[PDB]
Amino acid sequence: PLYDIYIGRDAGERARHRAVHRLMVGNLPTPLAPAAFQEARGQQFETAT
Amino acid sequence: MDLKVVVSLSSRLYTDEIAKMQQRIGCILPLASTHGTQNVQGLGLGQVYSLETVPDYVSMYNYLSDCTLAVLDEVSVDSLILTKIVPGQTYAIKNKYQPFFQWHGTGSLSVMPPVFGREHATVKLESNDVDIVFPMVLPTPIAEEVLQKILLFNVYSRVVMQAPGNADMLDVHMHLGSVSYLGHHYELALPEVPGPLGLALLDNLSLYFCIMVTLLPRASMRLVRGLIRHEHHDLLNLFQEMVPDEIARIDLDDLSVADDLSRMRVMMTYLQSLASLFNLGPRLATAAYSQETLTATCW
Amino acid sequence: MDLKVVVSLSSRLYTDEIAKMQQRIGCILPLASTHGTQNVQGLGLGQVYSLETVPDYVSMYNYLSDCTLAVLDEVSVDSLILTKIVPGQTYAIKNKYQPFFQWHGTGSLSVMPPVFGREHATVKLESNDVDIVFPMVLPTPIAEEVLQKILLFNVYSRVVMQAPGNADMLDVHMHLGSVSYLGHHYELALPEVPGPLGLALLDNLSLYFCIMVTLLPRASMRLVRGLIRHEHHDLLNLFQEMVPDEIARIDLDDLSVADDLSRMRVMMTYLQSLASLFNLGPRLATAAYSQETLTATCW
Amino acid sequence: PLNRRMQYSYYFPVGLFMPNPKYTTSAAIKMLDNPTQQLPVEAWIVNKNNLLLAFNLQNALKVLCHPRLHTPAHTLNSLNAAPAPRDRRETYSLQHRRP
Amino acid sequence: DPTFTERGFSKTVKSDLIAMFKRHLLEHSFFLDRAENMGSGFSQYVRSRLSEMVAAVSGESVLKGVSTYTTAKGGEPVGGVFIVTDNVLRQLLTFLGEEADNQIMGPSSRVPISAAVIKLGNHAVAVESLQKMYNDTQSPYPLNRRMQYSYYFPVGLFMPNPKYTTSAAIKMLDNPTQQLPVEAWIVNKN
Amino acid sequence: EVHHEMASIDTGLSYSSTMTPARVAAITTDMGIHTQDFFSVFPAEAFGNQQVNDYIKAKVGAGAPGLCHGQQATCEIIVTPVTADVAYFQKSNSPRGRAACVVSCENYNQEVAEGLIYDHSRPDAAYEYRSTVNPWASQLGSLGDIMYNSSYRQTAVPGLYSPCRAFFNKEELLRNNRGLYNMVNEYSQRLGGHPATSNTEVQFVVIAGTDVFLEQPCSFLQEAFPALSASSRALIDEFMSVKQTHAPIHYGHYIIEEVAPVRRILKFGNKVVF
Amino acid sequence: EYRSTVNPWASQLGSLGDIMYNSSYRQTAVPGLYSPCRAFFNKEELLRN
Amino acid sequence: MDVHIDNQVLSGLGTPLLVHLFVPDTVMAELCPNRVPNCEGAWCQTLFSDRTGLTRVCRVFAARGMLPGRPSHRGTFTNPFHVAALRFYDEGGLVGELQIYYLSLFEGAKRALVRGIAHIFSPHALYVVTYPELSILGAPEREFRFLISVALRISASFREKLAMQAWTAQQEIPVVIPTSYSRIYKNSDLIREAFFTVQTRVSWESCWVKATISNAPKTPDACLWIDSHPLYEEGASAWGKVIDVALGTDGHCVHLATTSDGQAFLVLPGGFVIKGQLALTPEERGYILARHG
Amino acid sequence: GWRPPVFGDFLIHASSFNNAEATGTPLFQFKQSDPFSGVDAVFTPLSLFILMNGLTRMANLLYDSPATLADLVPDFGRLVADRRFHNFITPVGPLVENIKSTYLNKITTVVHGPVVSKAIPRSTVKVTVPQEAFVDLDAWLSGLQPCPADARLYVALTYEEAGPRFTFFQSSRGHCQIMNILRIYYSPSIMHRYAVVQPLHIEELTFGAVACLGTFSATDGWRRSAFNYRGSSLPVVEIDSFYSNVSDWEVIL
Repeated sequence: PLYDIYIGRDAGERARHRAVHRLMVGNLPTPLAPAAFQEARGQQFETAT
Repeated sequence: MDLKVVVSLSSRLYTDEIAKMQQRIGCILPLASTHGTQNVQGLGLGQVYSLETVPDYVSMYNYLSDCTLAVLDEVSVDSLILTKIVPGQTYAIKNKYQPFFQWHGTGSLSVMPPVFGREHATVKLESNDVDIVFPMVLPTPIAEEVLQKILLFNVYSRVVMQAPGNADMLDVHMHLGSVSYLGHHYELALPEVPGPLGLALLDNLSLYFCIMVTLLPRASMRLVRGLIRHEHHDLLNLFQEMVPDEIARIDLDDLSVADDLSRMRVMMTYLQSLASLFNLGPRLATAAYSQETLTATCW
Repeated sequence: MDLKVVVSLSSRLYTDEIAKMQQRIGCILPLASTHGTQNVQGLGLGQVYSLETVPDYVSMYNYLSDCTLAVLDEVSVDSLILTKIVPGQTYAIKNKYQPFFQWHGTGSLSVMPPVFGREHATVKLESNDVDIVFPMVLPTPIAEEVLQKILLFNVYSRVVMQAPGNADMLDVHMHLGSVSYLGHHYELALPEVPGPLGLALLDNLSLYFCIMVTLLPRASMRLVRGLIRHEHHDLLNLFQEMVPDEIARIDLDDLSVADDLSRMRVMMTYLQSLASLFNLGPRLATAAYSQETLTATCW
Repeated sequence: PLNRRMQYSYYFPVGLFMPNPKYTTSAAIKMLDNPTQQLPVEAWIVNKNNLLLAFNLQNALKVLCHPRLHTPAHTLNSLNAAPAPRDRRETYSLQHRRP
Repeated sequence: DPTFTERGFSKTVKSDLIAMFKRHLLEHSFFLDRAENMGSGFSQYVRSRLSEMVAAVSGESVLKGVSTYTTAKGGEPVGGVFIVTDNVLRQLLTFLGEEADNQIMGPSSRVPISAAVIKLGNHAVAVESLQKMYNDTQSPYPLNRRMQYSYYFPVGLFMPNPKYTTSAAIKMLDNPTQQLPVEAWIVNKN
Repeated sequence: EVHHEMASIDTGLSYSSTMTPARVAAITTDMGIHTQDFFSVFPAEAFGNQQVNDYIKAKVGAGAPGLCHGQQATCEIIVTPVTADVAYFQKSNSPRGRAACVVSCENYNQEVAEGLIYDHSRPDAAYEYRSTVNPWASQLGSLGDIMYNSSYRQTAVPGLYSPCRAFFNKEELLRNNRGLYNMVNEYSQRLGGHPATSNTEVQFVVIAGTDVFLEQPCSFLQEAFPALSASSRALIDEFMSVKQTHAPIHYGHYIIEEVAPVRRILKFGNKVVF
Repeated sequence: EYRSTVNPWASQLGSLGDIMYNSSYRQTAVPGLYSPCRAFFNKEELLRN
Repeated sequence: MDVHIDNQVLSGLGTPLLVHLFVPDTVMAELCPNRVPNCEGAWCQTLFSDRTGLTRVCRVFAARGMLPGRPSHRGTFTNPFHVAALRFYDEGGLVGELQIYYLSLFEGAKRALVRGIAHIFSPHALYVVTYPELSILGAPEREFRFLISVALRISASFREKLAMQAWTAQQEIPVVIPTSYSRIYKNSDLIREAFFTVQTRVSWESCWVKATISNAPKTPDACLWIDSHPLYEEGASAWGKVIDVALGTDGHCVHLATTSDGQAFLVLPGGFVIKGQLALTPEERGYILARHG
Repeated sequence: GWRPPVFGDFLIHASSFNNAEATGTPLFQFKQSDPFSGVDAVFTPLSLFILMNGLTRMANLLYDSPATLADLVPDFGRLVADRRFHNFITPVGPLVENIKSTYLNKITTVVHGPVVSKAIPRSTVKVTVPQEAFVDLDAWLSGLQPCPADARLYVALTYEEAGPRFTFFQSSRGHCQIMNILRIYYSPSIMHRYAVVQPLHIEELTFGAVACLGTFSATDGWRRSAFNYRGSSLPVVEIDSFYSNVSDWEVIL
């Protein structure tokens, strides 16, 4: 969930996967959390603050 | 006063296995706990020595010291019948092992992990998916010889590292590799990496060696420095007319009774400790032996 | 249970021999055969320690560690009636050795071969033309110190034979002649001469100790430099300062690469054979000693 | 020995989201909250002795605050130690190229 | 019940015993009063309750062979004694009929004790009412126990601001977002 | 010591004895909430800064003196994306998001069964249209795989039971592959699957089993049964009020009615749902 | 399990409900006028079990 | 910090002078790809140019450190114009050689006593500790030019072998061509790029360098040491792979394979193989024997 | 079932040994120089804590004044300089019989064998040591380690900067590694001793000495009794089925 993993092209040796951190909640993919979830989370944030 | 343990097998083993296990009758193996009924995994030594893991011998000495040892008495298709070892009782014993050393009358015996050959001492049980691993019992001098060899190998495989190959071709494989005996030469299994456990033992050795080097007497060094040049002997054949200049640099002060007496006294107090840092194995005193039977009376 | 066994003599004993044995009833013997009844040559320690050939000490040590010990119970005209010693049973001792040596309650008896004169230690049997030689028994710290003083005396005597000026014999005699244990003062005479030839009891332990003490710092610096890692025990580092500097300065490149394995291996063999010696062979404890009755309840 | 102990496994979800067309079946409940924006953040569980209990994010953090979530090294190792990975054609941004 | 106590006493078992204390305390106290609402369950419930009570008492005596009192018809022995009050006795004789030979011969020095008998499950049990003779000394009957159990109720709490409801009927018009209770109502003994 | 030995043989070929659950005497483990802490499971790992790790350990992570309800149940948590359907959780299904039945596929074919368990090019046997509900747990190398697979972690302290261990272990799933008569025999003849202990506080893994009797069917079927779950007080109050007409799904709030083989009487105040 | 105490002034040592109904008072009137909450707030009679 | 007094009681009494150096992880990012393993086995050696050549090999243990009160030094702790080289390994497949230089050190040793210095070979900032007990341009270039001379000779040797064989080709490895294109016989595009990259590839750990250094006669005669750098520079090139072939099958690989006897093989995509010959004077053997062994 | 244990008889003067002491504490004997037929000068560990300097309150309530004890061991300050005091503390075993006399006192212990009394057909006893100044070295560093048959009680006597102190250690693994684990245990106290090592010469370097008292019946554990003296409230570990086999003092550093 937290990271994103990809594959680079292989040069001379078979390439190994690489992971980079998403750092923010909105960097989730839209299939996993849609825009409706985001605006509802925003309204809940506003009520909490 | 009654020593008897039966081990209940989970599932029946084949005839091929029961044949070789009945061939193995009368031999020592270690057991995990003192109960009448034991699980089969604690019965085998193979728990401490898996195939996949790196071989670690001194930890197997640690394992074999704790595990109360038993003698296989009857092999049945669901049952392994063992008697055990009270330290103060006398029972017969048999020797039938593949790296084979003929035993001597009134020569003490020691128990060791099977350093020599993986397949030779062990039998796997694929019907119950384990391996029974017989330990190695040896007469004490060649046992201490193998122990010294394994400790010096755990040093020198660290020492060689990479850079001199001329160290690698002789050091790793000549003294450390082969165990000689009368008319015989037997190989040792060498760990690909010198692993754990032995190094804490080397730490304690280094502690004793530094404390002993604090207290050394000079007059004995004088005896060495005089005899290596003025005379020649068989004990001194390691030392030619050359002396290590080390003993010349330690050899500048005069001699005195009062200092060497106390130095010798403290070295007497510290050489008593090395027997327990050296021994590490259970001792069995042999009182009778039957060469025709390969059946001794240990103690 | 009943373990008293009799040796049968070939010829009739004379009266002087009878009274000499009646002097030394309750003392210890080496017993070559586990079964008692067999010829007279077994019970003597004369095969190892003889008037004829100069004895090396480690031969007697290896002989005493193996063979069992027995206690005389009765002497009759054609028979010697002995009692075997087995651990787990209580026995009686009288200290009819010659050199009186005080036995305290709960002390540690140790059995060591005699360094005194032969006429003091043995009985000759002119009747059966054999020799019976009695192993000495002495308390454990006193026996430690006896070995200390005779070893240091051998070193000083061999040095003064090498170089007369460096060693003063009066300073040797004043210190090593006296042995003090618990307010009891015993003066023990040292070996009479080392001579050009192989000397009476020592010179083997001395040379083994000497090769050991010279190899110890050279081996130790190599080991300490070899050991260094993460997981090593921390106290080693604290003792790295403890070594004297000139011992620390030695480079490993001088001694050749395979000779490292030679010096280390030889030093380890000498250490391991040497350390168990100073535990002082066979050992026992005594519950209660009686001075006026001169009787020790041992086990 | 007839008194056997039968052992089961239960599970329940919490923190879920309903999609955009939102519908109610029951006519009894009249909550004040706007139905579009509302989102459940907690669960209620009936205990054995019929005491109502709350499962919440805060109680759930004793697993959510551990390094085994965050570090990728074992995921990476289990991913690349396989014979064939995905077709390696992906090339874009992956590392910055300095001018 | 040896099922609960077979593993010895432990923290969890003691806790489950306390929980079942609470359950049986709420559910199966005043069983004869709750027998009114059951209707068609007149006999079977009372039979199960009294048989469970007889089952609770252990049947093992260490002396192992004590001679027994017997019914006037003989044979099977007397197992227990129920002590009741008068109205309870009359109601138990209404629900459980079939009175056997009352005249129980079991005590020795043969005498017609008249210990009203009922047959419960396997065993003959005598049922006795001693209220009359304690009334004739004008002293209160010691089976009329008095129970003291405590009550508690809250007043003045706040409902949290996401207000919800279930009942469609009620219209308080207090503009419910700002309403708060300041008093409570209790239903009397009468 | 007096020794006495007996012999037993089975006469007819097929089964001549059958055991059956009849009447529940007690529920010993409560169904309450007790999340298992991972600072006890992995005490050796740490974050970078000592201060930050000390803060995180102090705020959340922090024997029991007494308990009133019974033996606590260890709760384990699997992360899951928020678009997971309700209807996967209402019916008996594995937490992984894929069916885990190894009985159906062909015998002694590790690659075929591992294809069903671990390939996602083909959908799971529970639902054709979707492949998986939460790919953060089902796929190899995902967070559920890291979290609860046995012998990949290798640094967990033994002696702490894990409910998801029975569901995520590749070995214990692979053992079911054989013929079903072997499963029927091995079910009652042998114990195993690492069942939890009885009559302790914190529900450890079993070792002795001296006179301790387990029968676990969920290891064979490879599913877990859903419990009563309510998103708010409103739905649980209505469900306690009316059984039949209650909404399973409200506008944004949901309720899962408990599907358990032991139907349990639920009592709130004076209203009873059973 | 998630909460410690519903009413913090009722539970704690030295707290208000404690000081109202512990055995810590002695200035109070003789044994008459029985207190119900006495049965809930003693230390000794509680630890009797 | 303990490593300094450990050396001074064991190795500092074998070697006269020591300069105690601490390396940040950013400097470590130069050598090691995608790994942060602890640096125990790291071998520091000296190497001095234009007078004579020698190396002395020693381990100073490295541990990550929080002990600087300054936040900036958070990280790992372990005739001027010349080189020092640190050879770093672990149990796995990772070998790196780092080059520290002087005149960062003698100026840097000027007063937690710490000072920042710069790398010349792989420019970053390093930090030097000072304990209370305490011709430019040709000098780096040599390890470059020496090796690159070898490449030129090897490349010329390939041409001579092509001059043996009437200047076309022969296939020594059974690799099926990817397809029978008409637009494939412009493979002159490929071979040119060989002489592009082989001359622009120079590193101390080339394949033929390890082929020069042989422990045994028989097992190196039975073993091949290969390296494949990709075409045209996409990515990181691999050196020193052992063969105790697939390289010819997949594209983007101008495979190069050297035997211990100095015989080389340039393999193109499509399995075309050209044999090459090596020429090493005893000076070159002395240099490679000095550094590599 | 084994052979009856070899008892030892001892005559102590009654002023250096309390009658109140429980049956089963182990006793330690000291060797006098010129006369030793008269006063045996046996010590108990609570007396040893007074001769070496809420255990301290009980050790001062039982034993008052110390200079008789200082007379019995006059050279204690010379022995701690040379590390020779461990060469005189011999182990003797747990207590069985205490025949009461005014000037003398008759102590009967068990040198070797299973601990027991002698009057009736061999009623057994137990051996007790206090839980403070007692360290279980099995819970100190804690697949699954095997369960051995038999457990050993060792004794160590250690010269720290605040004088010498004794400890009793209970383990079950082996004699060849209890030394190494005991060095690992006494590592930090060793780290506190080498402040003033460098002026002092070679004889001081010894840190302590280890003996092996005996093998008690393992796989059981111990219990926690107390002392029933007037003010005591003193917790004491007790162990049954004890078999005494006092060993030699093996040096640790």
